[PDB]
Amino acid sequence: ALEALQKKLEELELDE
Amino acid sequence: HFEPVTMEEDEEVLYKVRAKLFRFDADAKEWKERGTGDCKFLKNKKTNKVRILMRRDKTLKICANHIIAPEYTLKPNVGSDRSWVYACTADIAEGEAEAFTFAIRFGSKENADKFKEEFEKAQEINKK
Amino acid sequence: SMEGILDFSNDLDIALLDQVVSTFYQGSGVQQKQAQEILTKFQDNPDAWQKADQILQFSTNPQSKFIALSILDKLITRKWKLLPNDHRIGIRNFVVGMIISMCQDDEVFKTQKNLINKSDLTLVQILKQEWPQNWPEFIPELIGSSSSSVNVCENNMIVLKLLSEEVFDFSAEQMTQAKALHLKNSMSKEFEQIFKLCFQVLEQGSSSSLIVATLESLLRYLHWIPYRYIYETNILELLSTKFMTSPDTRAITLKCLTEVSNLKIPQDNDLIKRQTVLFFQNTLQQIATSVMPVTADLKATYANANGNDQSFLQDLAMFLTTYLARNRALLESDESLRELLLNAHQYLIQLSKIEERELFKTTLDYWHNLVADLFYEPLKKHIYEEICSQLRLVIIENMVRPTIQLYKSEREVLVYLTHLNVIDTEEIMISKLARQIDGSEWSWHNINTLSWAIGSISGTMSEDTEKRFVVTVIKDLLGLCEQKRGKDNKAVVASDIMYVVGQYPRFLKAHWNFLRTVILKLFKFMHETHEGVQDMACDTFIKIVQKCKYHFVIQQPRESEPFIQTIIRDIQKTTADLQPQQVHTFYKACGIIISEERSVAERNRLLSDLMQLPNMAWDTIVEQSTANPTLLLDSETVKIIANIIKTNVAVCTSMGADFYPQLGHIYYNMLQLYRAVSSMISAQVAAEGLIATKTPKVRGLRTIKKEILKLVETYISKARNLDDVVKVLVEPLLNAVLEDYMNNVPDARDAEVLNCMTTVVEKVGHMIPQGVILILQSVFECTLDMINKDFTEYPEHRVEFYKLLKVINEKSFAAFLELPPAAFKLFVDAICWAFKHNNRDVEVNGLQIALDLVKNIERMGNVPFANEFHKNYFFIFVSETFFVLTDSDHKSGFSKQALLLMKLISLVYDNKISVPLYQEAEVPQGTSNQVYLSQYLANMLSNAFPHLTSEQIASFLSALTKQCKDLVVFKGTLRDFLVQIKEVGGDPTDYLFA
Amino acid sequence: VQFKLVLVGDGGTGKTTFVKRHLTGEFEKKYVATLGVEVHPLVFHTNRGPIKFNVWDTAGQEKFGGLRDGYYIQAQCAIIMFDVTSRVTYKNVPNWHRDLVRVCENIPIVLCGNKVDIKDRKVKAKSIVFHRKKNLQYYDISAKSNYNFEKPFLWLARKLIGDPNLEFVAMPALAPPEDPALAAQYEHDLEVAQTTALPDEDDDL
Ligand SMILES: Nc1nc2c(ncn2[C@@H]2O[C@H](COP(=O)(O)OP(=O)(O)NP(=O)(O)O)[C@@H](O)[C@H]2O)c(=O)[nH]1
Ligand SMILES: [Mg+2]
Repeated sequence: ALEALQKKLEELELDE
Repeated sequence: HFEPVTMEEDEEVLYKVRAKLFRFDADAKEWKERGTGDCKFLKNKKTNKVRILMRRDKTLKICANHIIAPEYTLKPNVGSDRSWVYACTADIAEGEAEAFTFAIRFGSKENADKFKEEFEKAQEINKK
Repeated sequence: SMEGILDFSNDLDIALLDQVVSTFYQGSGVQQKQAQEILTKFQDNPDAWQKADQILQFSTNPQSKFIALSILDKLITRKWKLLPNDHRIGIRNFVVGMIISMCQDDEVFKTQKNLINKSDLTLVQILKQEWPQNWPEFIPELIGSSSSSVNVCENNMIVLKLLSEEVFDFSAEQMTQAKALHLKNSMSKEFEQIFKLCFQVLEQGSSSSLIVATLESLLRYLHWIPYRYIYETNILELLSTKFMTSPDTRAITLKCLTEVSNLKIPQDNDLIKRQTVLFFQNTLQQIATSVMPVTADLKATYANANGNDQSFLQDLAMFLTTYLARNRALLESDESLRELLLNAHQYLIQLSKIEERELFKTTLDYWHNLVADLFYEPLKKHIYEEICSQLRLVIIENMVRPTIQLYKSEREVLVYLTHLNVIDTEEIMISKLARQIDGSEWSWHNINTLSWAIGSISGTMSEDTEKRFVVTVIKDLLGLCEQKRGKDNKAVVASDIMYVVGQYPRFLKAHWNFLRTVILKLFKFMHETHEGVQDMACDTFIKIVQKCKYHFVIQQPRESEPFIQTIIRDIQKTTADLQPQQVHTFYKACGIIISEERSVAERNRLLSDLMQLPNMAWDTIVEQSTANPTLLLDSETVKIIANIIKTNVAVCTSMGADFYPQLGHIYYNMLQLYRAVSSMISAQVAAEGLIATKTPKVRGLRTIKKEILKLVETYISKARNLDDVVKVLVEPLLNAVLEDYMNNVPDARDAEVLNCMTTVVEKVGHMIPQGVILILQSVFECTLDMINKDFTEYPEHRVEFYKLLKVINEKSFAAFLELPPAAFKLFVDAICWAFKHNNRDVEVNGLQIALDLVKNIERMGNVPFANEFHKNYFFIFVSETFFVLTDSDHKSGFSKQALLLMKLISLVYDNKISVPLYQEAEVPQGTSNQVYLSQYLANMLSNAFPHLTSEQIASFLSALTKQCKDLVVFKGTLRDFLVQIKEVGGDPTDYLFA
Repeated sequence: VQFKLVLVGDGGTGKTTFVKRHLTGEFEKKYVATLGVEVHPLVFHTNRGPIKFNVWDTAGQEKFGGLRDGYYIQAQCAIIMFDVTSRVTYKNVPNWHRDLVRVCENIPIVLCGNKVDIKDRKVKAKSIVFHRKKNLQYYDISAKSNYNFEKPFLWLARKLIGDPNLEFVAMPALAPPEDPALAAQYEHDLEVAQTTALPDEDDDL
């Protein structure tokens, strides 16, 4: 589940 | 059927900046702080006169309460690029309208410059 | 008109006294202000004590009687032994003869408690002077009188209470060792009779006022009485049962039992052990049945603040933590005592939920004590598994931002608790995270507190368990940020994600792709205009780097270059939106990584590439500001220069010795810049006056000088090649700063110059003896003149001045030997000048320099300079040290004054001063220095303290010189002297105490 | 509805500076030792109405102590002050407390460690435990940075009124009101004020 965690963080942004 | 168990509202906020307010002790040739907190530009909705209201942090005590008269002029201080000096003839922060020479300092030169613009954009309103 | 009673020629108009007294206590304004000044001059009149006879008898104002008891108290305390003997009997009979009457009139006995207490204390002051040598029947007559009147029996408990405090609790500083011992021995010899009266009062009831006042006096006795009075009588059962039931006696009884839990008892008697169990079992039972059950919500009770509930809950926590820290082993083996042990800890659990910072620290200290023991002691942790399980949640939910002292305490307890049960800790934290996700406990404060708790237990789980725990947490946190609406909410959760990630470097090290992703997210967050995000991203970046730097400097599998090169390449765009201070942190972080590269050529190359942007901006400014110095009159140019230097300071801070190549790239032009700036400041002060130093323009210029000095100080403090520091750096530095400092007006002299020079002398001072001489020549006399007119002006210059003289005295003492005799005299003056400062940063250095200078002179042996030094300055140092020891205004430096004095005195009683310290005319030939030292000291003290007898001065000096190889005894003799000068008629035999 | 507050502590711990900050908002940089005592009325505005403290600011230096424990009579609350940069001022705290509670046997008392704004702190937090067995409220404060400067009065107000939920509230601000014979003198006072540099220009505000 380490590769999924990586991509989930790259998708993190503050704006909607 | 079951039974179940500041006098500022009439005003609008033109400008709001955090600042420290100083009063000049002429008999001591010394600046004295009067308060630190939010400086607010308050226009009354039923007279459109813009005032200066400033309260100390925590204790919420008033350290400035006076009309932004169009005759007042903002002059810089010799030791600061983020402060303005001006004389005030009627301030009622501590009771009776007393005359005061005020200095007000801000976090940066930008806020000090923006304050002057808003201070002038308040003397226009109290002219009409 | 109120100034009439100040005229002692007439008689005291008592009616006029009660007016000015009431005008002071109940009045206001100017009428109260001077009336206060009149009462000061009246009370401070040396003859006002004999008028206390009339006031205490004729006045109707209780404040006036109080004030005159004070006037009496000053007399009993300071001049009692000087009085005619019959006056001592008059005052003593009078005071006994008023308390006798205030206790008989029940009206005044309950209306003027202040006045009777003030009279009781006055009596105790007399007892300290007269009892028991001239009053052997006080205690027996006190006991007899108690049996007649309940009001006097209660008041006698107040007298004994104050007596115990004066003798045992507050004597160490206020009386001599001898007089204290005399009084302790006297109380000790007659306590059997005092205890009997106290015990029978507590057993026979029944007046609550009398009982409480007896318990208050028992509290004091427990500080010093032997244990047999507590364990061989029935008093433990009375305290733990009877007196716990009534709320009137409850508070004081609980304090007595707290002190009982600290008694000195023998730990081998199984009978005493059972009494220690018994009174605890009784106390907890009374609490459960008369106050509140163990399930009660102490947090809500404390917040309601009814009556004395807060103080009671505070005393209960103090009682439980004190007892259990000492005695919980007594309850851990016996199966019948297991419920008592776990109920007591369950009250502590409930106490720990109270919202009261200082109370929490009290309970947190106990928990630390407990869990440390469960972690090291065999077979103990299974007893407390349910206590510990609750404690985990209490600590997790009250985690503070990482007071920093409190966070460390919470982290230490929570780390112990995680070792004790890793599985329980993970379940509690994941559950709390779920209650953050479903929104039942969602809050900014709540999510931050949890992240702190999660981050605090880093390095306590196995690496594999940690891996799946971290992944679960980051994933849930990532999902929580995903579901939240708005930048405010998503900034808080993203910050927490970064905090947790930053707290787990072991996990980041083993997963490079994830680590790279984090760092690239931080770089992205450095463009975020939202308040605090840029600050958070920078703080996380440097924190992660300090722990994972090795993984930025090596070439990771899967890639072409160490990630440090990738950071340096994009450094302009990464930082383009940051404030200057944030850019400096970024560069410092890079400097941390670079210092991990131990290939010199590779490290220098990384350094020069990292410094490319500041070096280019530097080269252009040094070009255009040299041609020609008008651009320094631009505020924008001044900021850019200051920011270039700060960048070098930041990188030099993390690289230290490795920074040298970059320092050499700018060094020579920097010092030239220092000169150019220095001229412009001097010019502006010439054109506008001293006020120019307050202008933004000059303050920006002095910032450049300051940053330059800080950069130089930073490299030299960490340098390894001292030879290059001496031969390349020091001389151009001194030419740039010394003369400019010496030849500026005082208001234009930067104290940072002295601080920079201190660093240079500290590091390479032993290698530049002519350099040290040049430093003293340029800064000593001119700085001394700035600071030797008062203790106020130029605070920084003051502290740095003595820091500099201290290091020069330590590392290049020869420079003071080369001073002209007039300059060496100012050096001695300056040291003594530092003695007189109440500023702790000056005074401690001043005393250390004195001590170190005496040692420097001693090590020179029997040579003319050492001989002249003692002839000129030995008694000056003995006199000046004695002055600050005895003037009551330099008490913070007593220990180092004592040390220095003992060194000076021991030099003479060992015969290391070869010269005679006297002129051969004033004292016969062959007279020892020891005999002259005693004569000099006796005369100096006789003139400085004329109220002392010759015998006192001689006995004091005899003990002092004999004890000059025993610091603890020597200091005791000084303290005895400091007491005796406060009064008249001090007993000279007191100095035979040791 | 007024309360007598006695303020005690060693000389130089900042008692007078703390009170002045509450009275006028100023920070007095100079040490001018109090002589005996200096009484000042101090009023706060709460959701339970106004509360007035008659602050008896007593003197710390012994030679200037005046009535000393005579100032404590009929005091209803107290503040004990020490300086976290001066170890001896904390060692004397039990002496001040002993003298105070012998006169005032049951009043709420706040222990204040002043000057926490100074980096080189000598009295560390974990060393400050005296309040525990005496049931004093303790606060780190700084009259210079105003860190926690309102807490000692807020806590005492809550104890003296008997309401744990009492809070400071903004008092109402009435409208402010609106000759050439003073134009020359107000301009005289202005030009000196402009050429007097404002203090503490390195501070963040
Ligand atoms: N850095 C700093 N200095 C403070 C602070 N509070 C007071 N001071 C300084 O401490 C010094 C003592 O001032 P003062 O208020 O008169 O102390 P005091 O306890 O009233 N003296 P006394 O008891 O003898 O009357 C002053 O110079 C003041 O500027 C503070 O919070 N921070
Ligand atoms: Mg004072």
